[PDB]
Amino acid sequence: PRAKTGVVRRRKHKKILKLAKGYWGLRSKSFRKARETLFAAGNYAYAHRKRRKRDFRRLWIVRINAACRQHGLNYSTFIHGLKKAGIEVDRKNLADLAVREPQVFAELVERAKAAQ
Amino acid sequence: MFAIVKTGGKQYRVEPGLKLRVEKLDAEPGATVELPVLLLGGEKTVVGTPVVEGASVVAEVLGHGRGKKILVSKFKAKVQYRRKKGHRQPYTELLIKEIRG
Amino acid sequence: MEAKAIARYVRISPRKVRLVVDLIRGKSLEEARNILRYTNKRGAYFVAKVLESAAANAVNNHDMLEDRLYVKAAYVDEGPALKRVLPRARGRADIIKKRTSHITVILGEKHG
Amino acid sequence: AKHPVPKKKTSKARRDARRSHHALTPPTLVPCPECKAMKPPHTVCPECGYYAGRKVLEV
Amino acid sequence: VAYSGRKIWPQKHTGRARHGDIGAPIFVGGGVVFGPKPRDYSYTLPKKVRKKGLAMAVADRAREGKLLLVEAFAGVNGKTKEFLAWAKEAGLDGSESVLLVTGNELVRRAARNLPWVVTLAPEGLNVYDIVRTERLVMDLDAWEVFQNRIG
Amino acid sequence: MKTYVPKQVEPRWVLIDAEGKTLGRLATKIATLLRGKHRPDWTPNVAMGDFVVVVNADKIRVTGKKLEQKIYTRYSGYPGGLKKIPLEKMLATHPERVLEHAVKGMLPKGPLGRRLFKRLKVYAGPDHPHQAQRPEKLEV
RNA sequence: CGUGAGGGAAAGGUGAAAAGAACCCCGGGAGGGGAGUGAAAUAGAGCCUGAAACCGUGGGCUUACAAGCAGUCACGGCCCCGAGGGGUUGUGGCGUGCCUAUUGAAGCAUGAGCCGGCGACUCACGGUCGUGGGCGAGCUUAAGCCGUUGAGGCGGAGGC
RNA sequence: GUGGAGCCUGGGAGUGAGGGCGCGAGCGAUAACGUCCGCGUCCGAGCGCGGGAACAACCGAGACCGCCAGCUAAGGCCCCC
RNA sequence: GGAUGACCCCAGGCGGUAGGGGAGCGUUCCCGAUGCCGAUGAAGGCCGACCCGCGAGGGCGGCUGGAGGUAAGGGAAGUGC
Ligand SMILES: [Mg+2]
Ligand SMILES: [Mg+2]
Ligand SMILES: [Mg+2]
Ligand SMILES: [Mg+2]
Ligand SMILES: [Mg+2]
Ligand SMILES: [Mg+2]
Ligand SMILES: [Mg+2]
Ligand SMILES: [Mg+2]
Ligand SMILES: [Mg+2]
Ligand SMILES: [Mg+2]
Ligand SMILES: [Mg+2]
Ligand SMILES: [Mg+2]
Ligand SMILES: [Mg+2]
Ligand SMILES: [Mg+2]
Ligand SMILES: [Mg+2]
Ligand SMILES: [Mg+2]
Ligand SMILES: [Mg+2]
Ligand SMILES: [Mg+2]
Ligand SMILES: [Mg+2]
Ligand SMILES: [Mg+2]
Ligand SMILES: [Mg+2]
Ligand SMILES: [Mg+2]
Ligand SMILES: [Mg+2]
Ligand SMILES: [Mg+2]
Ligand SMILES: [Mg+2]
Ligand SMILES: [Mg+2]
Ligand SMILES: [Mg+2]
Ligand SMILES: [Mg+2]
Ligand SMILES: [Mg+2]
Ligand SMILES: [Mg+2]
Ligand SMILES: [Mg+2]
Ligand SMILES: [Mg+2]
Ligand SMILES: [Mg+2]
Ligand SMILES: [Mg+2]
Ligand SMILES: [Mg+2]
Ligand SMILES: [Mg+2]
Ligand SMILES: [Mg+2]
Ligand SMILES: [Mg+2]
Ligand SMILES: [Mg+2]
Ligand SMILES: [Mg+2]
Ligand SMILES: [Mg+2]
Ligand SMILES: [Mg+2]
Ligand SMILES: [Mg+2]
Ligand SMILES: [Mg+2]
Ligand SMILES: [Mg+2]
Ligand SMILES: [Mg+2]
Ligand SMILES: [Mg+2]
Ligand SMILES: [Mg+2]
Ligand SMILES: [Mg+2]
Ligand SMILES: [Mg+2]
Ligand SMILES: [Mg+2]
Ligand SMILES: [Mg+2]
Ligand SMILES: [Mg+2]
Ligand SMILES: [Mg+2]
Ligand SMILES: [Mg+2]
Ligand SMILES: [Mg+2]
Ligand SMILES: [Mg+2]
Ligand SMILES: [Mg+2]
Ligand SMILES: [Mg+2]
Ligand SMILES: [Mg+2]
Ligand SMILES: [Mg+2]
Ligand SMILES: [Mg+2]
Ligand SMILES: [Mg+2]
Ligand SMILES: [Mg+2]
Ligand SMILES: [Mg+2]
Ligand SMILES: [Mg+2]
Ligand SMILES: [Mg+2]
Ligand SMILES: [Mg+2]
Ligand SMILES: [Mg+2]
Ligand SMILES: [Mg+2]
Ligand SMILES: [Mg+2]
Ligand SMILES: [Mg+2]
Ligand SMILES: [Mg+2]
Ligand SMILES: [Mg+2]
Ligand SMILES: [Mg+2]
Ligand SMILES: [Mg+2]
Ligand SMILES: [Mg+2]
Ligand SMILES: [Mg+2]
Ligand SMILES: [Mg+2]
Ligand SMILES: [Mg+2]
Ligand SMILES: [Mg+2]
Ligand SMILES: [Mg+2]
Ligand SMILES: [Mg+2]
Ligand SMILES: [Mg+2]
Ligand SMILES: [Mg+2]
Ligand SMILES: [Mg+2]
Ligand SMILES: [Mg+2]
Ligand SMILES: [Mg+2]
Ligand SMILES: [Mg+2]
Ligand SMILES: [Mg+2]
Ligand SMILES: [Mg+2]
Ligand SMILES: [Mg+2]
Ligand SMILES: [Mg+2]
Ligand SMILES: [Mg+2]
Ligand SMILES: [Mg+2]
Ligand SMILES: [Mg+2]
Ligand SMILES: [Mg+2]
Ligand SMILES: [Mg+2]
Ligand SMILES: [Mg+2]
Ligand SMILES: [Mg+2]
Ligand SMILES: [Mg+2]
Ligand SMILES: [Mg+2]
Ligand SMILES: [Mg+2]
Ligand SMILES: [Mg+2]
Ligand SMILES: [Mg+2]
Ligand SMILES: [Mg+2]
Ligand SMILES: [Mg+2]
Ligand SMILES: [Mg+2]
Ligand SMILES: [Mg+2]
Ligand SMILES: [Mg+2]
Ligand SMILES: [Mg+2]
Ligand SMILES: [Mg+2]
Ligand SMILES: [Mg+2]
Ligand SMILES: [Mg+2]
Ligand SMILES: [Mg+2]
Ligand SMILES: [Mg+2]
Ligand SMILES: [Mg+2]
Ligand SMILES: [Mg+2]
Ligand SMILES: [Mg+2]
Ligand SMILES: [Mg+2]
Ligand SMILES: [Mg+2]
Ligand SMILES: [Mg+2]
Ligand SMILES: [Mg+2]
Ligand SMILES: [Mg+2]
Ligand SMILES: [Mg+2]
Ligand SMILES: [Mg+2]
Ligand SMILES: [Mg+2]
Ligand SMILES: [Mg+2]
Ligand SMILES: [Mg+2]
Ligand SMILES: [Mg+2]
Ligand SMILES: [Mg+2]
Ligand SMILES: [Mg+2]
Ligand SMILES: [Mg+2]
Ligand SMILES: [Mg+2]
Ligand SMILES: [Mg+2]
Ligand SMILES: [Mg+2]
Ligand SMILES: [Mg+2]
Ligand SMILES: [Mg+2]
Ligand SMILES: [Mg+2]
Ligand SMILES: [Mg+2]
Ligand SMILES: [Mg+2]
Ligand SMILES: [Mg+2]
Ligand SMILES: [Mg+2]
Ligand SMILES: [Mg+2]
Ligand SMILES: [Mg+2]
Ligand SMILES: [Mg+2]
Ligand SMILES: [Mg+2]
Ligand SMILES: [Mg+2]
Ligand SMILES: [Mg+2]
Ligand SMILES: [Mg+2]
Ligand SMILES: [Mg+2]
Ligand SMILES: [Mg+2]
Ligand SMILES: [Mg+2]
Ligand SMILES: [Mg+2]
Ligand SMILES: [Mg+2]
Ligand SMILES: [Mg+2]
Ligand SMILES: [Mg+2]
Ligand SMILES: [Mg+2]
Ligand SMILES: [Mg+2]
Ligand SMILES: [Mg+2]
Ligand SMILES: [Mg+2]
Ligand SMILES: [Mg+2]
Ligand SMILES: [Mg+2]
Ligand SMILES: [Mg+2]
Ligand SMILES: [Mg+2]
Ligand SMILES: [Mg+2]
Ligand SMILES: [Mg+2]
Ligand SMILES: [Mg+2]
Ligand SMILES: [Mg+2]
Ligand SMILES: [Mg+2]
Ligand SMILES: [Mg+2]
Ligand SMILES: [Mg+2]
Ligand SMILES: [Mg+2]
Ligand SMILES: [Mg+2]
Ligand SMILES: [Mg+2]
Ligand SMILES: [Mg+2]
Ligand SMILES: [Mg+2]
Ligand SMILES: [Zn+2]
Repeated sequence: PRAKTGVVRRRKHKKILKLAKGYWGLRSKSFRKARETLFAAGNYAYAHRKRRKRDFRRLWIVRINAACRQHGLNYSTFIHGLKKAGIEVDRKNLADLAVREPQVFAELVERAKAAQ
Repeated sequence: MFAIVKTGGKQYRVEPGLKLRVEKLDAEPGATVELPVLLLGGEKTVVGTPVVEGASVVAEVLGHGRGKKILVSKFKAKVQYRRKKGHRQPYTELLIKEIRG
Repeated sequence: MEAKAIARYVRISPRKVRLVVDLIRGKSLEEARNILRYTNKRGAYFVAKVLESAAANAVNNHDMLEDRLYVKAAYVDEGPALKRVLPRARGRADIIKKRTSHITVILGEKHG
Repeated sequence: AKHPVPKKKTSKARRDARRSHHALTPPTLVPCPECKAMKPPHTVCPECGYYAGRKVLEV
Repeated sequence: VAYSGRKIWPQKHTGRARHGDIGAPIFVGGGVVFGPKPRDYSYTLPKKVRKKGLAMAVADRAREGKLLLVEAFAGVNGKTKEFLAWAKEAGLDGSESVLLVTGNELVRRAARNLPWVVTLAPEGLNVYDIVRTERLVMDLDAWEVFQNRIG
Repeated sequence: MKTYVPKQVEPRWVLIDAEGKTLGRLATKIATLLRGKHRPDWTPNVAMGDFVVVVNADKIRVTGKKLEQKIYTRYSGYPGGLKKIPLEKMLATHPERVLEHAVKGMLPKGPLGRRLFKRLKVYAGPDHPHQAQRPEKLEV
């Protein structure tokens, strides 16, 4: 019996096309360019979710550093003091305190100078 | 009065009344669980070294679920290497009940 | 209430007529009449017929009033093309497309 | 010469950007002071045949 | 395929792809690659396998109580209503499909039009038919040959 | 919990007396102030640093033989179009450019970095027109 | 198409029924708008379904100091559906198309205008291993014959 | 020494254009992004990730998926970063 | 662990071209089928931010469409661009 393509290929192409909604010109319009665009995007996404973890940590650090230097020390000194104090509050949080709770950040800074 | 708790290899700032998704806890929906406290702030400040002896945050587990699917795709040019995986990370939903300082 | 007219298979190229259609979109029926009258393009003759036919429809079929009519929407869609051979040097034959338009005019009433 | 030829198809955005200057300007018309019909300035009126106050031509 | 073997255009310099004749499977209209050709699907399944199979199929029904042997058929003389009567009387209400096996032509005609009845001469008994139907009904004389067949 | 993002803030104006400071090491501090990285709510994708007013730029200092040897460079796009202007001369003709040019290179490239450089206001001579802004004198 | 031998296409479908749109209106006509038919008329004859490339109208968001394999991650603005989602994209981070062939390609090396459809590891007979079963010092039938008319059996010649 | 170790029988391959680097030689001119062997490595197939401004083979390190957590490696800590 | 592939627990492996192997998805057709779904709407098309599945896919919903479709389990190929 014969098994002509029939419905199947239209159906794969739409799947891809639908994922490509939003892309520029032929990239959302032509299955071929869609797919090409999509390979790139799966990789960036993968790569970039890896690096979001870095992107944020670098941010927290810049903030913590700014807050430290209001209290006359730098990030490297502050971190070492915390290490020595045994304080394990992570940077996501150090950074939130630095902005939302300055009295608390100050005490931590204190603990950090003292700890050395 | 807020607390910095540590659950799931991560730390969160919690206040009573807060709903929070964290990595999946092995605890029946409706149970209540006690989180470690790394720091208390608000009115009084107490600073764990690393955790504070007496404190706990009491959380009720509203449920466990699965995150919206992420497509993790791998592609290498010129090698016909292509892989497509759907990922849904399990999580637990907690309601923060009290901070037992 | 709207009244419309479509001239289908007008033998003129969509890009050419649209340029004329664009001159009258949104205008009062009267202004549109003046414009087409003194628009120097082949397309004006065709747009003018659809306009006036739509106007007639408005008045005669749809109980709308000539003095209140305006071009609410107008557009040119492309019909099936006439394919024709254009002989070139060295035995090549090109294919000229004599294109086709479907012209739509749609009238509404501008109220009070 | 060596037969130049477009190197890439022109994108729709580009083609249409080129036509950004292609719009017709509508005919400049003024009323005819004798019969009030719109017409081009500086032309004998084709409706009534008047120009410069007088009857210039059978219409 | 019907076309000629002329090479459609020269191998080089035309600016087009190379082709030979238009019968090639790469052309719409062309031939088909490795399509079906007339084929014999049969093969000689081992006789002992058929024998063992015949037996096991009957055995399977026998083990389900679904096999019934009968001495002869009352009033069935070639009429469907006649068989139908008898059938009812013998516990065949037609709610279960029956492979009716008998050498009696009169009984086969009578039952053959019933949607729930498949009929066979005893020489025709075979496992697809047994397995296809829910209930097996045999003449003793039918049953005799089947015994002789599985021997 | 998501990292905090500041809502729009009113920008601080700052005044720096450049006299006698060392060009490059004054520049980096200006750059920091412009990015906004002294602020614990620093956010990399918005302009939230200070406006910086600098006076006495003409009295900036420079170590080694740079007055004679540091050459500023401009390419016109024309054949032969590379102009080389030495520090001395630049100071002598458009001194504010010396600080300006240094700080500019220490800002990020892109739309934002370009915008931050606009927030730097540099003057030769002791005065400036930004009184309306009551710029806070800053020792750096 | 070719002097000729010869080559050699494309092209199917209204509706149950023509009931295939009287008559009026604009128009030279084509075409349309009403009216009418029909369960349905974007089933109106250029007729079932009616994808995609391609062209347009209308709306939302956006864009004229900006540097780009066109995405991606983040945040913010606006718009929409109603501790959430969706659309859009300003800024910031990161970022060298696909296939092919190569020691090595984003490569300034091949191929591809885009889209739809067609398009390439099969079948017979032998062999060899593996494997699911049957029988086992044995296993097996071929052609044919009888039967069936989608029923199977007989046939030991022969082969291992 | 229990390892995607080893040995034996069998089924299926693909490969039989390599390349850079280090070390040991020959050829070349104590030339080549040269050539030809040996030991090793990497790329090939890790054009996936960090460093090296950028950069297959130099340094770091073998990417099953997810995290707005932590510690490090080479390399870095004046600003771009 | 329990007895057996039910699922739980602990540990370890899981970059990959040529290429070996395994497990699946879907297309046409056959048995299942004198059946079953179907005008209270077949197939097909267009949407979907929902459900299941690692995935290929499979559901469910709305609109279109207007007459076909076809399960569990098996079978066979003109089977996926
Ligand atoms: Mg068929
Ligand atoms: Mg096909
Ligand atoms: Mg097909
Ligand atoms: Mg298809
Ligand atoms: Mg496909
Ligand atoms: Mg489809
Ligand atoms: Mg599909
Ligand atoms: Mg977009
Ligand atoms: Mg597009
Ligand atoms: Mg486009
Ligand atoms: Mg399109
Ligand atoms: Mg993809
Ligand atoms: Mg990732
Ligand atoms: Mg990455
Ligand atoms: Mg990391
Ligand atoms: Mg300091
Ligand atoms: Mg440390
Ligand atoms: Mg630490
Ligand atoms: Mg490629
Ligand atoms: Mg690449
Ligand atoms: Mg490839
Ligand atoms: Mg390669
Ligand atoms: Mg690939
Ligand atoms: Mg004009
Ligand atoms: Mg009228
Ligand atoms: Mg000629
Ligand atoms: Mg053309
Ligand atoms: Mg043409
Ligand atoms: Mg020439
Ligand atoms: Mg020329
Ligand atoms: Mg010449
Ligand atoms: Mg010229
Ligand atoms: Mg030319
Ligand atoms: Mg060219
Ligand atoms: Mg185009
Ligand atoms: Mg456009
Ligand atoms: Mg252009
Ligand atoms: Mg032939
Ligand atoms: Mg022929
Ligand atoms: Mg022939
Ligand atoms: Mg021939
Ligand atoms: Mg021939
Ligand atoms: Mg020949
Ligand atoms: Mg050639
Ligand atoms: Mg060509
Ligand atoms: Mg060609
Ligand atoms: Mg060709
Ligand atoms: Mg040829
Ligand atoms: Mg050929
Ligand atoms: Mg030939
Ligand atoms: Mg042929
Ligand atoms: Mg054919
Ligand atoms: Mg044909
Ligand atoms: Mg044919
Ligand atoms: Mg074929
Ligand atoms: Mg063939
Ligand atoms: Mg062939
Ligand atoms: Mg074949
Ligand atoms: Mg045959
Ligand atoms: Mg076979
Ligand atoms: Mg046979
Ligand atoms: Mg029957
Ligand atoms: Mg039956
Ligand atoms: Mg400072
Ligand atoms: Mg000056
Ligand atoms: Mg950069
Ligand atoms: Mg000839
Ligand atoms: Mg002839
Ligand atoms: Mg010929
Ligand atoms: Mg043909
Ligand atoms: Mg019909
Ligand atoms: Mg008919
Ligand atoms: Mg008429
Ligand atoms: Mg008329
Ligand atoms: Mg007519
Ligand atoms: Mg009309
Ligand atoms: Mg009509
Ligand atoms: Mg009716
Ligand atoms: Mg109905
Ligand atoms: Mg329709
Ligand atoms: Mg229809
Ligand atoms: Mg058509
Ligand atoms: Mg029909
Ligand atoms: Mg249609
Ligand atoms: Mg159509
Ligand atoms: Mg369309
Ligand atoms: Mg628009
Ligand atoms: Mg500028
Ligand atoms: Mg702008
Ligand atoms: Mg970006
Ligand atoms: Mg951010
Ligand atoms: Mg949103
Ligand atoms: Mg957004
Ligand atoms: Mg987005
Ligand atoms: Mg950043
Ligand atoms: Mg690039
Ligand atoms: Mg590269
Ligand atoms: Mg590809
Ligand atoms: Mg190629
Ligand atoms: Mg080649
Ligand atoms: Mg080559
Ligand atoms: Mg080569
Ligand atoms: Mg390129
Ligand atoms: Mg190049
Ligand atoms: Mg190029
Ligand atoms: Mg070439
Ligand atoms: Mg190329
Ligand atoms: Mg070549
Ligand atoms: Mg072509
Ligand atoms: Mg296209
Ligand atoms: Mg195609
Ligand atoms: Mg084969
Ligand atoms: Mg074999
Ligand atoms: Mg065998
Ligand atoms: Mg046997
Ligand atoms: Mg045995
Ligand atoms: Mg033999
Ligand atoms: Mg072992
Ligand atoms: Mg191994
Ligand atoms: Mg091995
Ligand atoms: Mg082997
Ligand atoms: Mg094999
Ligand atoms: Mg070989
Ligand atoms: Mg080989
Ligand atoms: Mg060789
Ligand atoms: Mg070689
Ligand atoms: Mg070698
Ligand atoms: Mg080697
Ligand atoms: Mg060699
Ligand atoms: Mg070597
Ligand atoms: Mg050494
Ligand atoms: Mg050497
Ligand atoms: Mg030697
Ligand atoms: Mg020398
Ligand atoms: Mg190199
Ligand atoms: Mg070499
Ligand atoms: Mg060398
Ligand atoms: Mg050498
Ligand atoms: Mg080597
Ligand atoms: Mg290779
Ligand atoms: Mg490597
Ligand atoms: Mg390796
Ligand atoms: Mg590498
Ligand atoms: Mg890279
Ligand atoms: Mg790679
Ligand atoms: Mg690298
Ligand atoms: Mg690097
Ligand atoms: Mg780098
Ligand atoms: Mg999570
Ligand atoms: Mg560290
Ligand atoms: Mg180090
Ligand atoms: Mg550096
Ligand atoms: Mg810079
Ligand atoms: Mg594991
Ligand atoms: Mg394993
Ligand atoms: Mg691994
Ligand atoms: Mg693998
Ligand atoms: Mg396996
Ligand atoms: Mg397999
Ligand atoms: Mg299945
Ligand atoms: Mg398929
Ligand atoms: Mg299958
Ligand atoms: Mg068939
Ligand atoms: Mg049937
Ligand atoms: Mg049926
Ligand atoms: Mg029913
Ligand atoms: Mg009905
Ligand atoms: Mg319906
Ligand atoms: Mg079908
Ligand atoms: Mg189907
Ligand atoms: Mg679906
Ligand atoms: Mg449907
Ligand atoms: Mg039917
Ligand atoms: Mg079926
Ligand atoms: Mg089935
Ligand atoms: Mg079966
Ligand atoms: Mg095929
Ligand atoms: Zn007049």
